[PDB]
Amino acid sequence: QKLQFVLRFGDFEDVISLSKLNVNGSKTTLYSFENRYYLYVDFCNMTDEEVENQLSILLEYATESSISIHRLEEYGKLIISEHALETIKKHFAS
Amino acid sequence: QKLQFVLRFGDFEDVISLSKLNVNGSKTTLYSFENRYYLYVDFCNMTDEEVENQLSILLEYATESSISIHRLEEYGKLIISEHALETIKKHFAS
Amino acid sequence: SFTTPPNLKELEQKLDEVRKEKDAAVQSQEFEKAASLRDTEQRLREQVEDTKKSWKEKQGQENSEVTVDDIAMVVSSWT
Amino acid sequence: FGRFTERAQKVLALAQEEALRLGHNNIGTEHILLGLVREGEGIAAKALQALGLGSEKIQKEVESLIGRGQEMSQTIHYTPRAKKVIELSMDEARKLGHSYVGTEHILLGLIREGEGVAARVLNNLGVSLNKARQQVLQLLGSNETGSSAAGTNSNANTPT
Repeated sequence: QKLQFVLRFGDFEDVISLSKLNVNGSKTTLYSFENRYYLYVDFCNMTDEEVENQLSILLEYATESSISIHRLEEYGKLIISEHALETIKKHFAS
Repeated sequence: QKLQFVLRFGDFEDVISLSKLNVNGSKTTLYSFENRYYLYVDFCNMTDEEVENQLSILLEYATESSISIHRLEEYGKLIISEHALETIKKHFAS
Repeated sequence: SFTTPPNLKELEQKLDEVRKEKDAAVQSQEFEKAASLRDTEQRLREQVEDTKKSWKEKQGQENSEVTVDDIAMVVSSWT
Repeated sequence: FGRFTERAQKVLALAQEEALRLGHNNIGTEHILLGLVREGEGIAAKALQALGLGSEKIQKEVESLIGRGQEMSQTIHYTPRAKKVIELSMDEARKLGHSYVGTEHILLGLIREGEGVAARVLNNLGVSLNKARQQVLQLLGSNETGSSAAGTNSNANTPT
């Protein structure tokens, strides 16, 4: 199915709320665009149900964007890469 | 065919009229809705002819409503539970 | 009645300044210097919204007035 | 709207029960779905059960989408998907008459809100999502009111 999902969070603060209970074994990269923070989760070493599973949790604070990942990869604006959720907890929780 | 019917009465006085010779071994329930009284006869331990027979009689005092039974059960309004006709003879002949 | 929030119109103004600080801080990073800014932002934001319906107390206080004087003001108001 | 029927509001509150009971910070869409089938009967509840989705079928998938814990129920409001489902029932009842929203509209609304956790529960349990929205609809009869129907009178009155 899919092992990479593209999530939009309404503003950063939503991602923070989320980050603090999902960071995954999924390298993940977080952009800011339109002042809203997008989170691109890229599941590495997961199965499709396992991703739908996890992806539920993520989407307790987010929704699933229809925006193609290659649009991000070209014209995006990075804030934290690789372990974006992990980093957002650092750079936001307190 | 079915052994449960939803009949419409135009006024309470109609409900007595049905009650005053019908119970029918059929526990039966009387609703109030848009000032019309619906009467739901539910024949238990009768055959199709015995019910069609009876249903003739019923429709001397009532008419045969177009009410979908789970609509009644949900969005209706109770006056007397199963045994409604029995109850009505008290509650509308006195 | 509801000429502001409770006069807590200033709150929204604050929340603006936060978002900015937050946003711009996170765009540069200012990692933990964004941290506290997020927390201050969405904390504030929700607080604003809590007190924006605190002049729903001003609704239950005020929100029917269609009185002599009220009407009368209108009758003079239009002409 | 705050001018919904009980039935809607009930599937929704059943969502929160599953929020903490399954451990969810925010009451996910998976719980709104559970809410429909866990109220047993109701046109939604029944509907899922028609397709063969009893509480049994649903919850196995649901727990497999968010398991326990998260019993904290961290700022339990809905998930944004699930919040959409509430908005959805309101319109899913407007179109189908209903100014006061019932169970049915929420199941219909789930289908609409088809990337939701609920949606995936049903599309994982072999029941097509539209097969469910159908099912609610075909039990959402919405009989006559403001009028009556029980027979046919008149001949000459017809043309005039």
